[PDB]
Order: sequence, then C-alpha cells, then structure tokens
Amino acid sequence: PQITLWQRPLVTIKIGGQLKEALLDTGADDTVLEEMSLPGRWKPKMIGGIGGFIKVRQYDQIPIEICGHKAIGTVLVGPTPTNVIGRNLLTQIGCTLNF
Amino acid sequence: PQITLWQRPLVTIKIGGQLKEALLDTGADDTVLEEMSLPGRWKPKMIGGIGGFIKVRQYDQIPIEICGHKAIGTVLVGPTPTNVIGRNLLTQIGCTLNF
Ligand SMILES: CNc1nc2ccc(S(=O)(=O)N(CC(C)C)C[C@@H](O)[C@H](Cc3ccccc3)NC(=O)O[C@H]3CO[C@H]4OC[C@H](Cl)[C@H]43)cc2o1
Ligand SMILES: [Cl-]
Ligand SMILES: [Cl-]
Ligand SMILES: [Cl-]
Repeated sequence: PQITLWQRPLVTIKIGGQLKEALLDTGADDTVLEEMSLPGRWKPKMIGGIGGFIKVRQYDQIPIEICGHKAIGTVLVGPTPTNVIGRNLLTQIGCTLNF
Repeated sequence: PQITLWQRPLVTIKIGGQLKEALLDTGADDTVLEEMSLPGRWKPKMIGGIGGFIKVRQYDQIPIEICGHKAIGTVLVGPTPTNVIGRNLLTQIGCTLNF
C-alpha cells in the first residue's frame, strides 16, 4: 500500500497472539511496545528519545504480522507512551519512504 | 527518491542558509531541531516522546529545504537528541510510506 502522512500512520499488528495498534515510525531504530507478555529469553536495555531514556525488556526473534506481512525481529517492551514499529521490522516488510 | 530503512533515513536540510543533518521521521507529528537561532517571535510548546516531554520554541512559516525539496512551515527548537523532520514538513515534500 501507499500510506499517506496527513495523519499518523497507524496500523494493526499481530504479536504474541494479541492485536495491537502501532505507529509506522521511520525515526525509531527499534520496535517498542507497551507492557505485554512475550515468550522466551530477554535482556534489559535503555532506549533514548525526546525526553530521555526508558528501561525496556529486549526480546529477540519474535514473530509479528503487519498488514498481512509476516516478519521476525526484536521487540522492546516497556513504558512507552505509544507503540511504535521501528526500522528493524519496517525493512522486513519492504517499507520505504518515497518523494 | 526511494529511501530504504536498513540505516537511519538521514538527509541534509538547509535552514537559515546552513546545512544540517536530520532524520526523516514518520513517527513525529512535528519537526524538532537542536538549539539554533531563528528569526521572529516564538510561542511555547511542550512535545512528548519516549522519555517524557520537553519544552521547545515554536517558530512559524520558516523556509527549510529537505533533500533539496522546498518547504515553509513550523519548526520547533529545543533539546532534542537528534534533528527530526516530522509529518508537518514530510507532507510538504510529498513523502509517503510504501510497501
Ligand atoms: C506533538 N508534536 C510532536 N512532534 C514530535 C517530534 C518528535 C517526537 S519524538 O518523541 O522524538 N518521537 C515520537 C514517537 C516516539 C511517538 C519521534 C520518534 O521517531 C523518535 C525520534 C527520535 C530519534 C532519536 C532520538 C530521539 C527521538 N524515535 C525514538 O524515540 O526512537 C527510539 C526507539 O528506537 C530508537 O531510535 C531512536 C531513539 Cl534513540 C530510540 C515527538 C513529537 O511530538
Ligand atoms: Cl531485529
Ligand atoms: Cl530492500
Ligand atoms: Cl507546518
């Protein structure tokens, strides 16, 4: 699809058996989601944005589906004010900026 | 151009006659630059990010070139970790997401 930027580019993702809304976010290196359970190993991480850093749990090799597109990658979970899909997963669905 | 997302989508912008690097950021409503001088009066704005809010100065109707594409609009100036070009200006240069 071609996604306009007149409005926030929100999509539905399927992850960990759950459906969530998230922002397609080219300024995010990493995908960051609000508190939720995910299976498998994790390690703590600090990530930084406008306003400073938050502590998150880093889960690797997590399957996700975005707009019918399956991908696998790292998902950071913690107290983000908004769910964002970062470049680590945007690449996998073949998402580009165009102008 | 078509810009893939395997690296940060960093482009050169020109503002007040000077070149800077900035991140094309579909997850940003607004454009926020590191401390700099701009002309005219400014209004207050609080903008919210992963780590909370920061206070910025809002300047309106500022000319800015983004990858050689001419835009004139609102620029916020304050203690951001990185220069970000948000949707207010990405729409002026005809940017979309595509996959
Ligand atoms: C109301 N108007 C307004 N304009 C905004 C502009 C930017 C921002 S923002 O807080 O920087 N942010 C909003 C998102 C997180 C919902 C834009 C987002 O792309 C920010 C842009 C950014 C880039 C580097 C450092 C700091 C910030 N991305 C971000 O926080 O990414 C996190 C998660 O992945 C990493 O990649 C960069 C930073 Cl270090 C980490 C908010 C704004 O609000
Ligand atoms: Cl990854
Ligand atoms: Cl590619
Ligand atoms: Cl504007």
